[PDB]
Amino acid sequence: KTISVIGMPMDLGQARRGVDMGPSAIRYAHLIERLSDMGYTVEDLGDIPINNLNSVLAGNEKLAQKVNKVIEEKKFPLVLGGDHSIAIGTLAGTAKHYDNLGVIWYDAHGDLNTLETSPSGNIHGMPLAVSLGIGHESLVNLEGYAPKIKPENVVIIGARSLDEGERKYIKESGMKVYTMHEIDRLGMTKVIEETLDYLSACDGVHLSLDLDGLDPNDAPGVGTPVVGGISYRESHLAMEMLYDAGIITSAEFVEVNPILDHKNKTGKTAVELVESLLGKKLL
Ligand SMILES: [Mn+2]
Ligand SMILES: [Mn+2]
Repeated sequence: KTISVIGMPMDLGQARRGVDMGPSAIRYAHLIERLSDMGYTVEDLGDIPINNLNSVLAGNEKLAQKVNKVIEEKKFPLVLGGDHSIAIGTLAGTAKHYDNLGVIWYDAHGDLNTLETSPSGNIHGMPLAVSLGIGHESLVNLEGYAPKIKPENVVIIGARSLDEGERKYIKESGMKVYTMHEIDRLGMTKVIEETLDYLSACDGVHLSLDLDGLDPNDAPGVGTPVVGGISYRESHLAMEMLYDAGIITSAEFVEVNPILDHKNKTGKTAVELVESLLGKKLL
């Protein structure tokens, strides 16, 4: 598989400055050369330019176009970007190519909000509710079809800041979510194995990884850290098991904010996880 990297320096889905530099902070940390050293022929398609609502719309519209074309040549889009609102454009570009796309949402949050239920209106807390598809029309109907995905095809892994209307929708919708409780109880191995089997009926699986899914001690450079998260090791285990399964057909790594990071510790971790996702082995 030929890795197509697509930078999305999007910060307009959130109020904190700096997450638009995530792509550069990951590129630095040697994403390309590490993937080339692994045997992949990787093409870096650069960053999508950005100039709330409309700029979120236009930018995601352009992101969806590139991801769509990438999959058209059957290459594997690796987005990497700014705030999680870019998943709207990413999933809009991949879902149409799969009769039954699965989604692994690696995140401390559910991002299942809506501008009415949102206490901030920050769209990086809506991309999964959008896309499912409940939310602002122009957002839900991105790329002219909706919903992009089915709640029964989503598995959230890492939830620990999910209060209020999000929880109600989870149980009413039938999403499978592994909160920190299930990870602590069953261990990450079982969680992934149950995730794989659960998603075994999908034509493809998109990995949407929010770096704040990891504990802030391991991923401090995020805009909305939440204590008691997934460890660096557990995260590598999950990536390694996902690779061995061969189910992941697209991936995005979001919310890296160098302005809140410690010497690009979070950007480095992001590259390290991509390596494991794309087949890097200790032995
Ligand atoms: Mn998120
Ligand atoms: Mn999050």
